[PDB]
Amino acid sequence: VHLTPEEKSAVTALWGKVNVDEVGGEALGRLLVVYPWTQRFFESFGDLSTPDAVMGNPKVKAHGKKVLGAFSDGLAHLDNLKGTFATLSELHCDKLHVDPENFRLLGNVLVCVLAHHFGKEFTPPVQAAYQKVVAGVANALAHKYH
Amino acid sequence: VHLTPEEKSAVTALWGKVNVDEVGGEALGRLLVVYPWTQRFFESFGDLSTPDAVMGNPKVKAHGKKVLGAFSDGLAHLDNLKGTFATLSELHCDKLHVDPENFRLLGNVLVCVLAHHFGKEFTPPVQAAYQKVVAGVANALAHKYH
Amino acid sequence: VLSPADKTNVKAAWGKVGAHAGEYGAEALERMFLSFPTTKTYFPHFDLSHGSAQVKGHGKKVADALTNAVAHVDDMPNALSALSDLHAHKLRVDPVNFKLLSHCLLVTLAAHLPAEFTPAVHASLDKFLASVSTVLTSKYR
Amino acid sequence: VLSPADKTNVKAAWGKVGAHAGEYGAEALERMFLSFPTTKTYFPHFDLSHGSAQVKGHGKKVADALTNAVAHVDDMPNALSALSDLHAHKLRVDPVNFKLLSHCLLVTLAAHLPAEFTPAVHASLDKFLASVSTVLTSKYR
Ligand code: HEM
Ligand code: HEM
Ligand code: HEM
Ligand code: HEM
Repeated sequence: VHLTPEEKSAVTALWGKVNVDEVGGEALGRLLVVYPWTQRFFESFGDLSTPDAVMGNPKVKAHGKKVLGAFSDGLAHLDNLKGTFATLSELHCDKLHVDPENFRLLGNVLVCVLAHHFGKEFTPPVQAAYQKVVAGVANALAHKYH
Repeated sequence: VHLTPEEKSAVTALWGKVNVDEVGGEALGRLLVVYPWTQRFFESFGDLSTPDAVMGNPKVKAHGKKVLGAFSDGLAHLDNLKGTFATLSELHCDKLHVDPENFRLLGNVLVCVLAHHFGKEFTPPVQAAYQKVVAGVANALAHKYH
Repeated sequence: VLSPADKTNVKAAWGKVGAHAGEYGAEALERMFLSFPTTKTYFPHFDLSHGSAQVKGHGKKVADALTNAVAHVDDMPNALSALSDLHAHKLRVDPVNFKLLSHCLLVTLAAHLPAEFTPAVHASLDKFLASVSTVLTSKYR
Repeated sequence: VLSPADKTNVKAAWGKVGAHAGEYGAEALERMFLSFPTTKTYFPHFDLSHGSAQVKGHGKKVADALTNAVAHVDDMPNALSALSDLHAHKLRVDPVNFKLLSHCLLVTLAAHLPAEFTPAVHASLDKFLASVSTVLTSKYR
């Protein structure tokens, strides 16, 4: 997408401070807590039927990891998401069947989780820049949808 | 945007058939009926204060032909809706102060109006095509916004 | 919050449907899958080919649930409790989709009703598919 | 609906909030202006530099309204009915932008309440701002 110099720079800098596997776990799980119909893709994973259960469910937290890790990598191709994400887009349409509304729901719980993590370091300007990033990644996920 | 040429024909085909005028008054009107908070922009137009009143209001009708004329316009030029609409984009930010979300609403009302007017000629496929165009054209009008 | 007017409008309209309500309800799905292709992510079991039994069948079921809402218009919550459970607990369709199919259904009325789709009819039908939508999504969280 | 453990949740995160209500009102709005610029269409009469006193002032007034709907959780209808006729009849803010300002107040709360912002609380406050948004847009048509 396009962000300024100064936009890009402020993404990159927080993210250096992020433990990708803890934040991944957290955002996954609060997805599934605050928007419980997200739960539909996940009922391999075992016991979802409380907020404590969810948050301390292993399969949750691995899956979080693995989605965040991909997002991580992504932040390093922020001139080229849609090519970055093309083949995941794919996947997630034709074999996973994930309605791309969940992408956006994850991106706004990600934002809420940065803020809780960072407190007053997650300024309004820096909010703004990750909103731009989170929207880019949704829409690049969603790009191959048919 | 992205048509298919079997979608670019079914759009060009039908829109040679459109009264601008007529369809344009009808689209605007219904906007204002269905979603009355839209009438926040039009308070200089006259009494809006129930259905026959909005549909037969000559200032509705007039403006309704203005916008569908410009919509017209942009059909000639498909595959660069942003560089068509960027002036008018600017305008409805900095001068008019119109929420872009009103672009989407009229798009949907337009579809409504085509279906009512054309009957069983506005098939599913044609719809689909017209959906991509109006989404296109909303998005092109919102481009300028800051 | 449905006026008396609105009721009327809506009884009327869906009256005028009749017995094509199943046919209609197919063609709204059709319209939805072609125009808003995301919505197909909730039906990877179906064959969504033009003319699909499966869609025709589903579409009947939708229709009938709407005919039941019109019967009922003063106590929709009731009447549509099980399919609110269903969609909450079970199908777990994202609430943005509800919009999508309600516009498709408008679209299909418009196409079939050249007389009875007047402005005022349009507005009550939109408010009424909104309040259907709100009931079906009430127990999600 | 809010359960009654939602209510607990909201009453004892907002009582947290206490006497910063305003300032946090204020930051929410800034957040929304910067992150979603189309909302600024409804403020073209404000100075929207940051720390204006118009923003200030409006943030207070947004947070005392929310303060009044947490006092009256069980009948926020009747509690909000002033400002629902205002936003229906006057202000006419398209309903989408109520999710954008709900977003940014959840972000603000999360930013300032690191102990009380659990999952379970997230969830309840998300719910609570969705309901205040529906009771604000209630009289719109
Ligand atoms: C930032 C947004 C996301 C990113 C980058 C992402 C990325 C990925 C990656 C890298 C995989 C593994 C793919 C290999 O299996 O190939 C995957 C699988 C998965 N994702 Fe996504 N994903 C995202 C959001 C979602 C969301 C929001 C849901 C649903 C709520 C979702 C549901 C799944 C499922 C069910 C699979 C299969 C898991 C295996 O089968 O265990 N993903 N995702
Ligand atoms: C299809 C999308 C649209 C197109 C192409 C479009 C086009 C235009 C054009 C050509 C004009 C005259 C412009 C002075 O002439 O330089 C205009 C103005 C006007 N439009 Fe838009 N318009 C769009 C949709 C909308 C919507 C949905 C709203 C709000 C509901 C809107 C509200 C305005 C208003 C308030 C003006 C000024 C009216 C006279 O000046 O009071 N437009 N538009
Ligand atoms: C007016 C709005 C809606 C009405 C009235 C309604 C009604 C129904 C009925 C009556 C069923 C059958 C429940 C017998 O199975 O019980 C159903 C099933 C289902 N619904 Fe909904 N529905 C609505 C919207 C939606 C939307 C928007 C989606 C997705 C885009 C969705 C996806 C489905 C799925 C996936 C099924 C299962 C289909 C089986 O597999 O056959 N529904 N709905
Ligand atoms: C949580 C939801 C919201 C709450 C509780 C609420 C609250 C309020 C209150 C208390 C007032 C002052 C009314 C004392 O004048 O009469 C007002 C006015 C104002 N509201 Fe809402 N508000 C909400 C959301 C929105 C949203 C989303 C926007 C637009 C993006 C908006 C735009 C406005 C504007 C333009 C005014 C007039 C302000 C100047 O003129 O003062 N509001 N709001």
